[PDB]
Amino acid sequence: EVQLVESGGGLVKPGGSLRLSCAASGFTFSNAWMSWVRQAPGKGLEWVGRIKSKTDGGTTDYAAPVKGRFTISRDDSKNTLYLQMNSLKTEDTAVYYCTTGVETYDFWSGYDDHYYDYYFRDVWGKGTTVTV
Amino acid sequence: ENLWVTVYYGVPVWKDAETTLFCASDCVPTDPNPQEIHLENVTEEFNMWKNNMVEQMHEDIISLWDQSLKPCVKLTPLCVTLQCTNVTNNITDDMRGELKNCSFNATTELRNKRQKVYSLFYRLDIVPMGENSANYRLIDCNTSAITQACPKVSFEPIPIHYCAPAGFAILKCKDKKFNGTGPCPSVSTVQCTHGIKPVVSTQLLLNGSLAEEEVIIRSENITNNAKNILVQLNTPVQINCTRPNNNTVKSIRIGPGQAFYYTGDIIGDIRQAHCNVSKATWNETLGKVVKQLRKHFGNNTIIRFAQSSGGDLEVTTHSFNCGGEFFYCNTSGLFNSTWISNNDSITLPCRIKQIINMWQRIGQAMYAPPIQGVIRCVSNITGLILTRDGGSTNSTTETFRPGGGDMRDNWRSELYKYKVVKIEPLGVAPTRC
Amino acid sequence: ENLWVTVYYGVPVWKDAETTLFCASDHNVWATHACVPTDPNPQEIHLENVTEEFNMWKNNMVEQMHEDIISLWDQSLKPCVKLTPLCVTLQCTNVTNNITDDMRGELKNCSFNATTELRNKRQKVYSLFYRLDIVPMGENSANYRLIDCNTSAITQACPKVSFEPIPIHYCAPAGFAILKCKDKKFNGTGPCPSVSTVQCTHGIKPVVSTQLLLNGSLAEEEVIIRSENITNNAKNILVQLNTPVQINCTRPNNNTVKSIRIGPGQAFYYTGDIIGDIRQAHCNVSKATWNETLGKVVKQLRKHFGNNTIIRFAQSSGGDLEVTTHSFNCGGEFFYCNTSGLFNSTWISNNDSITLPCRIKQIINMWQRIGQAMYAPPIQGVIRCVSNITGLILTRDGGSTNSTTETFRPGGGDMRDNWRSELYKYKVVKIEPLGVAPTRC
Amino acid sequence: ENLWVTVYYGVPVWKDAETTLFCASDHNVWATHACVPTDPNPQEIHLENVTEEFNMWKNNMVEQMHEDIISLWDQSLKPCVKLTPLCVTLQCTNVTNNITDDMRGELKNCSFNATTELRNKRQKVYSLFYRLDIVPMGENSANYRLIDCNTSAITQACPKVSFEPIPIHYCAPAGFAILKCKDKKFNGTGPCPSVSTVQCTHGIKPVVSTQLLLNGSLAEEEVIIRSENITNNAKNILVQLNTPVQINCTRPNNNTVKSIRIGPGQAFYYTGDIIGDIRQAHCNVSKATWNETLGKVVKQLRKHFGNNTIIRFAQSSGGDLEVTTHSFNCGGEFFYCNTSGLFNSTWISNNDSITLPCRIKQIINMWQRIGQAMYAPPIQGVIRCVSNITGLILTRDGGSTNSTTETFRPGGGDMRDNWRSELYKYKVVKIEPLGVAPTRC
Amino acid sequence: EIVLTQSPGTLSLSPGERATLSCRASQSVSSSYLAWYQQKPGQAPRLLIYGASSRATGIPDRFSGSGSGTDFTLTISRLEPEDFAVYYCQQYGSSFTFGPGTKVDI
Amino acid sequence: LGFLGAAGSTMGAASMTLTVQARNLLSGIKQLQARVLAVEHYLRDQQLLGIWGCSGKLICCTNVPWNSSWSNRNLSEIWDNMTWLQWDKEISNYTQIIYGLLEESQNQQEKNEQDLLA
Amino acid sequence: LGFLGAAGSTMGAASMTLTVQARNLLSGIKQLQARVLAVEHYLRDQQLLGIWGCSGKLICCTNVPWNSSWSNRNLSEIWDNMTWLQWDKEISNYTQIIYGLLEESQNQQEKNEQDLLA
Amino acid sequence: LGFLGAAGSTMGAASMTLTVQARNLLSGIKQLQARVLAVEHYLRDQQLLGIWGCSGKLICCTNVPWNSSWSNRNLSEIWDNMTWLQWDKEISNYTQIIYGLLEESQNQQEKNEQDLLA
Ligand SMILES: *[C@@H]1O[C@H](CO)[C@@H](O[C@@H]2O[C@H](CO)[C@@H](O[C@@H]3O[C@H](CO[C@H]4O[C@H](CO[C@H]5O[C@H](CO)[C@@H](O)[C@H](O)[C@@H]5O)[C@@H](O)[C@H](O[C@H]5O[C@H](CO)[C@@H](O)[C@H](O)[C@@H]5O)[C@@H]4O)[C@@H](O)[C@H](O[C@H]4O[C@H](CO)[C@@H](O)[C@H](O)[C@@H]4O)[C@@H]3O)[C@H](O)[C@H]2NC(C)=O)[C@H](O)[C@H]1NC(C)=O
Ligand SMILES: *[C@@H]1O[C@H](CO)[C@@H](O)[C@H](O)[C@H]1NC(C)=O
Ligand SMILES: *[C@@H]1O[C@H](CO)[C@@H](O)[C@H](O)[C@H]1NC(C)=O
Ligand SMILES: *[C@@H]1O[C@H](CO)[C@@H](O)[C@H](O)[C@H]1NC(C)=O
Ligand SMILES: *[C@]1(*)O[C@H](CO)[C@@H](O)[C@H](O)[C@H]1NC(C)=O
Repeated sequence: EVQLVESGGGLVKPGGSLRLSCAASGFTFSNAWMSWVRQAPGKGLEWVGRIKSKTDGGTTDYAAPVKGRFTISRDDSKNTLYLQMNSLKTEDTAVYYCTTGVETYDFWSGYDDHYYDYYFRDVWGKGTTVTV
Repeated sequence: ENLWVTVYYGVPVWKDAETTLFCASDCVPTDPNPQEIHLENVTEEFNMWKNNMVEQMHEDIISLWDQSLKPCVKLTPLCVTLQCTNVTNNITDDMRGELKNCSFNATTELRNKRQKVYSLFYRLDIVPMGENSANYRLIDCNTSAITQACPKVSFEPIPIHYCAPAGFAILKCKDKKFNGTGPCPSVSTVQCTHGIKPVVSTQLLLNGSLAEEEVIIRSENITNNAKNILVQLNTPVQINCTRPNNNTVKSIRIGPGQAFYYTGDIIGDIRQAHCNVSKATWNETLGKVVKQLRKHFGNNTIIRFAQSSGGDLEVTTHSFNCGGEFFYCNTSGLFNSTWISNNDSITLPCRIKQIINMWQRIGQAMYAPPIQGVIRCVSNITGLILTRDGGSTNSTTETFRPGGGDMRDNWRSELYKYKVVKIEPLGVAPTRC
Repeated sequence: ENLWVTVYYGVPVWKDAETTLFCASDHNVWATHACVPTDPNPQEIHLENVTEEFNMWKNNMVEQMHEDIISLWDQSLKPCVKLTPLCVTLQCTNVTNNITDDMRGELKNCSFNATTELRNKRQKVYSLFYRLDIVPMGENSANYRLIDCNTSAITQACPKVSFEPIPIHYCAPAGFAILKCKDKKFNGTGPCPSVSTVQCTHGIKPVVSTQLLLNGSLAEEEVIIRSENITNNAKNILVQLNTPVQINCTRPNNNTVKSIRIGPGQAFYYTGDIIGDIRQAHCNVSKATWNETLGKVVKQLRKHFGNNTIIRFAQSSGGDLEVTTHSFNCGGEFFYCNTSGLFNSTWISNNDSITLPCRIKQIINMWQRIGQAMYAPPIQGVIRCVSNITGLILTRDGGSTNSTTETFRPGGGDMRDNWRSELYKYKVVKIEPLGVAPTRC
Repeated sequence: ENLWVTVYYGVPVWKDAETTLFCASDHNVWATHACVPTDPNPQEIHLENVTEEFNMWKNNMVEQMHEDIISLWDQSLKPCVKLTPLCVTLQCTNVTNNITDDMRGELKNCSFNATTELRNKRQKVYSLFYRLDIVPMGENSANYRLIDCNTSAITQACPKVSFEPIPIHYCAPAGFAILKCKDKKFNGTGPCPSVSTVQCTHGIKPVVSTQLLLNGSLAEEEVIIRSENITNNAKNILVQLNTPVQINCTRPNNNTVKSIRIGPGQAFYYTGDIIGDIRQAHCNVSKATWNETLGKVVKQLRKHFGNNTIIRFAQSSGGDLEVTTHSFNCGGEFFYCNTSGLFNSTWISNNDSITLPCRIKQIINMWQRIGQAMYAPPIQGVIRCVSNITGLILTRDGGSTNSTTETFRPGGGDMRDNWRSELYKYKVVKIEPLGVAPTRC
Repeated sequence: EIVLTQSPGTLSLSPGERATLSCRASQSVSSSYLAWYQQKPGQAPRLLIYGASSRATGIPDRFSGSGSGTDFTLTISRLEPEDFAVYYCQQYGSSFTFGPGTKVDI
Repeated sequence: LGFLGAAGSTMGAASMTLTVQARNLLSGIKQLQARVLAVEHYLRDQQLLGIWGCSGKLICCTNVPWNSSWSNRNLSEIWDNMTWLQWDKEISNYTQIIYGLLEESQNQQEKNEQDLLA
Repeated sequence: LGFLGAAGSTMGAASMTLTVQARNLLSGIKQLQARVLAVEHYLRDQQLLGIWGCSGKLICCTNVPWNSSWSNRNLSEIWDNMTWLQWDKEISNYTQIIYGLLEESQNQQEKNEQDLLA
Repeated sequence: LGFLGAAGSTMGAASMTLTVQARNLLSGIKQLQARVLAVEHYLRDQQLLGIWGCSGKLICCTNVPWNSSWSNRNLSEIWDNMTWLQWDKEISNYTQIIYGLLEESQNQQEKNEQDLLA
């Protein structure tokens, strides 16, 4: 089912910590690299960070406002992601979305490979919130 | 006075030997005259399980089987992700989940094109590849290629005769009470064996030789648990098998002169294939088997016929070929009784597989194309294979159940009458001269 | 006083038999290395006054030859490339480069995407094909496919192997002998008054042809007409000439041959551009020789057919090209030539030349089966074929009124006839050295 | 004297003859099941005063061994996985894992698109190849392919079948016998004064090598030099040592073997990770048993050539790696070792180890033919083999300056020499027991 | 971090009109890294076009993009009621730095 | 003459060429199969001669007399007026009677008599 | 009776059928192997009969005595009261020796002696 | 001496071991071809001896005298000093004739003479 599981809800204080989590079957890690995006009400989308899948290594890149103490990790068992948040800031009053995409190939032959359909579908969660 | 060495040539003396035999049919043509030579007053000690004709038949049938599949279409191009749902044609309660209506993308004669093909498959030929239970594959695509073409080539058990090579002879035992429990007192010489129908089965012996005087039991070691017991009946049991579904056979090309056959829509309501064994006949048959078991096992006791214990379907249920399709029929109604020392049919439900693994090996696979219309089988149960339970409480109440699915045990029941001997015409003896 | 049975071993006695003959010779498809060189000495036992009965059409020696030639082809075609990857849409029109009127529509310039050594790369390849080898796809205006992609794969490149008809000798196994007929007028049936024996036959060139038999044994004296049933229509009339007719065939086009890889060591050869103007392939048959030769055939037909009969020769009936034209191999190339100018006359009771146009074909089935196909690789440059017409395969038109004016036309659709024509001289016999005769002792 | 012809049957007389031989054994590529096991019952005649002349070079027993082993390789590798589906472009980078300078650039991590169990889906593996297995395209830094994908398809898997050079014995058919030389100084230069006979030869290990003959029969007494024509520099010189030299070879890298499935039951094995650091493969020849041992080759050269002559041992000439280096099979993996440290010194008439670097190829052309190729499978863990240097294959250079400075180099790409060096003791003869003689009767 | 400034910000067109959208950055990244999304109010955004011109599945044929150095664009040839959404420009240069968002109104 | 040279000769003359015929009875898979069959046929005839007491010898004398029924002729003709091809074709319907008689009347009984001479 | 018809009978009776088991002793690779094996078997016995001076014979009287070690003997016991299958089994172990000394007692002890008398 | 042990021995002594050689002339695809060769070779020599009237003999006697053209040596030496390998080499040329004369004067001639005396 191309639908990520939503989690990471609940009430926290800035003087504390919050852990967000997400993801689902079908669009598994072996076929996908995943990222977090956030959006404050009245604002556009902001990238938080991205983590690569197991095979190619897994190095994670982050946006400046979330570097150092707001990290991203990959589970590798249940196909889930985590986003760690601490010492919440006023710019963190945003909806946090889980999102990634799978490039799917379907080859018509086991000989030449230029006779192939191709599909590129992105999946998004609905988004959780940070109670700064 | 004394005796002097005399050399005699043409002396009728036999030695145990292993050689190749000529395979003759209706291979080379069979000589119409068996040329049986006068039953003679000799005693010949020989047995089964230590014989070589069985092993040679096993190797010969494998080679012939493969030779008929080599010049046929590989289905490798069809090992693609399949998508499907249940078949919705007034499916009975006993057929729920047995059929799936699957689509796939087939290749064409031209590299550039595709066909959207729908076909029906039996459940046992399909594996869930997970990623949502709507993405399944054919069961043998992760092993060697599945082969199918040549629908024109039958699976019929055309009789094979084994003929001695020059310098050799085949001895034939005519003892009506013959068993492996000692020598045969009634031996004739033949040039060729009778024809043996190479019928494939893993449980019941169909269309074989019949015992003539009584039901008899043969085994390598009847007191062990590690050996199978071959029971030969003297009264064939009629069994009627059918698949009452008015099918469709369709054909597409998957490549340059490469045809593929598949099951199309089924006309009418979907019903389960089944076998019918006459109940009274089966009851009499078992009673006779029991009377014979009581001669080898403790007598004056109670014995049981139990369900098979489990394993791959090939050996847990009754596997056989008929029509040109394979059946895997449940025998629970045949082996569910105990025996005390003091129009009415048995219905056996069946499963069907289109993709077949062979004789206890996994280096190949084959797909049986479907037959157009309704198939019906009538056959003679001439024997039965039993396996003895590995011990019992208080060493009593012996229990037997089906087992012994290895192919060699089927030929042991046909080749038991024959031995191969080498002729050694040169002998020395003493005379005055 | 009476006679006793006595045994003689080494008796010169014959019985009819069928056995396996050895292939003997003096790489190729036919003249392979797995064939035994013959003894160079012509060890005939010469003629003796023996009058053995033997014939054609019931003779299994020819049938064995037929089977061996086909099996050898399969052995040579199998361990080579497959052209399945070329069953693609071909985009072509009748693009010309000074092509003459007679050749309009004979060639098409096809662009297609072939596979290559690596899976991830593609070729852009132009190939010039003969028209007979491609067909419209979906009956569109500029979409073609190779003619045999809807049957089994076309399998051939391997230009290194020759198809030249190097002669094959047949040798009997010990205990057997071959009886050779030296009767210059021998028919295909009845006794041969002059019989000599050999262990090995002369070499017979396995020339594959149709209606005109090329490069075979020539009659020693007279034109001989041999048939299983000369008065029937179901049998062919096989005519052996006593003079060769010289025929010169050519494809006067300086063709370039290019190649690409389809896959891992899988080479494909194709016709590229052609240097010079394009002209139609053709065969030149000397006219005077042909007219005298045909007249001899007519006089001989009148010895089996009736007197004061007009004999006329018509062209072939049509149908598959393979049974309508003169089909032969030359240098590995395959010609399908018309015979319309050879059989167009009526014969009365009482440096000129004939030009026969040809239509060259690259993909053939070769025999009488359509379960395979092969692509003949192109040959670089200009090809010139020189050969001897040795005989004809004729068929009679069935149906007549008042027994007048019988019509004949070329036949020869089967290949067996090509070898029946050269094995009429031989019979296989088993020797039975053990005999019994009465005597005194 | 009225003497009378007679005939004796069972006369012990030989003729030179060429016949086929039986394979006698004592899965595996060489000692296949289609080889006859024999009893441990060698037999001889307790050498009598028989003088026979035979030689090497023209000994057809060598040719039979060469052709017969090719026929085993060509069948042993048929039921294996074709690697055609792996002829894809590769994206390769350097491996960066504690690599010594001598191995810098020797390994490449390549990432390729492999087919899988399903035909419509594909996967991306990450395997390590040796630089010698890969050829660049387009002068790119990131576009590579396997070395033999532009020639015959690479075929190889079957890791379960051993390449170990298990010995094979040759046996003559009844009516034939094999003569065996027991001279200590036997050469092909004339007769062997002391001979015996066998029905079966001793076992010969079909060891594959190109410069140093490994694991063979050692000379009994003295180093002996044999050649077809010692004067002709186009001929090879086979030098048999009378003392073995121990050579220790290794690939000191704890490689992990990974496996993916390419297709329908078609497995592929590929070096997938290297535990520990990266070091160069190498061979060790003790100086102590090489520097003096070589002097015995020199002592013999001084009898074939003039004495008081200066000679030099130079490295190989170059060209194909397979004929430049010490090629050999070690544990199933193919090595191409440099010999420069073994053949550098010069000689005049008046402990330490020698370490030589080795490179490894997985994709090789196993024989001199180029119509086949194989990818030797990877071996799990670290491989070590110890073998005996039995002899050298040397090439003398040509030219002449003041009749001195004869230079010798390791070399020769032909493997016939590897059997000539052991089959030199045997000749095949035919027995013709029917003899005719004068007598009185 | 590529800095995007969507030039229209406030586009207003009747359904059936062409919504030409534009975004600009001073950093030079290959056109492969251009991406546009569509966000309906109250919903998570969805990808329309990635790689400047390549289209995501489930997207109408009226959607097409292009770009190179600084000037990147999205064309919606005819607006339908379902397309009145905020559009975003993404420059996936190792960081998916997005622009402010362009609202398309009636 | 050579092999089969005597085929057109009369039986009498042809009896002197028995060795040219005998010498020519003995010399991919077809090459091997054909070679093996030539050997098998040779051996079958040699065994039969051995059974009748005709091993080695080209010409035998036996202890089986000729039933008159098998012929309408006499030593005037069988030998001077006919060839072996003509001859064999007229008695092919007695071949297995004669061979059977020789097996029984030659070595099967003659060698019993030889033991009785001890 | 036919092939092996007398196999179970008295040795002295079975001697009357020696031509019966002789006549039919000698009549895709697995078939060619049978054809070749039958020939080698046949010839190995003929080779041995050749060495012993039994070429072409059913019964041979040799020049070598019978060592009691092999049987307690009553001519009735051996020939009238036992079958060939039974005999061969009693004398099975010794065999090889009989064949061995017999060929050593023949030929070089017979034909050389013959030449000394020419 | 073993098989071929006499090859270096004087013809006289070597002629006394004829059975060691005679004994050993009989026993993927190549091994079958090799067996067929051994058989055909054996049979060709046996056939020739049979034709010459030496079936079953290791040592022959003839009626064909020795013309001196074939050799120039004493009857004693061609037995006391020479070995068989070197003899065969002295008479190699001319061997394909002795066989011719030997065969013509033997069975096809002697057997005709024998019938004329019955
Ligand atoms: C072996 O197989 C693998 C696949 O398993 C294959 O890798 C693919 O190769 C093809 C061909 O080179 C690539 O296809 C081209 O990609 C162009 C750029 O696409 C970009 O966007 C991709 C997705 O990122 C988006 O989505 C995510 C999720 O929503 C989001 O987080 C991001 O922000 C962003 O919106 C991205 O994966 C891709 O990056 C890879 O590819 C580029 C180019 O190769 C490379 O430089 C990168 O290093 C990285 O590997 C890229 O950023 C695209 O413009 C181009 O479109 C043309 O072709 C299509 C048809 O194919 C036309 O429709 C279109 O009009 C254009 O003409 C094309 O789609 C594909 O992206 C690769 N996939 C992956 C995962 O790498 C290997 O090449 C195969 N062979 C080898 C040698 O191993
Ligand atoms: C002789 O021949 C006649 C007919 O062949 C037959 O009836 C009779 O039995 C024969 N007698 C002999 C001697 O076999
Ligand atoms: C042979 O017998 C026939 C009669 O049966 C007789 O006519 C003929 O002349 C005889 N031949 C001779 C001369 O013996
Ligand atoms: C053998 O014959 C003798 C005759 O004296 C007899 O005493 C002995 O018991 C017999 N033994 C047998 C039956 O072998
Ligand atoms: C001896 O035989 C030789 C064979 O070449 C022959 O030339 C020579 O004349 C012979 N002498 C006689 C008298 O036969």
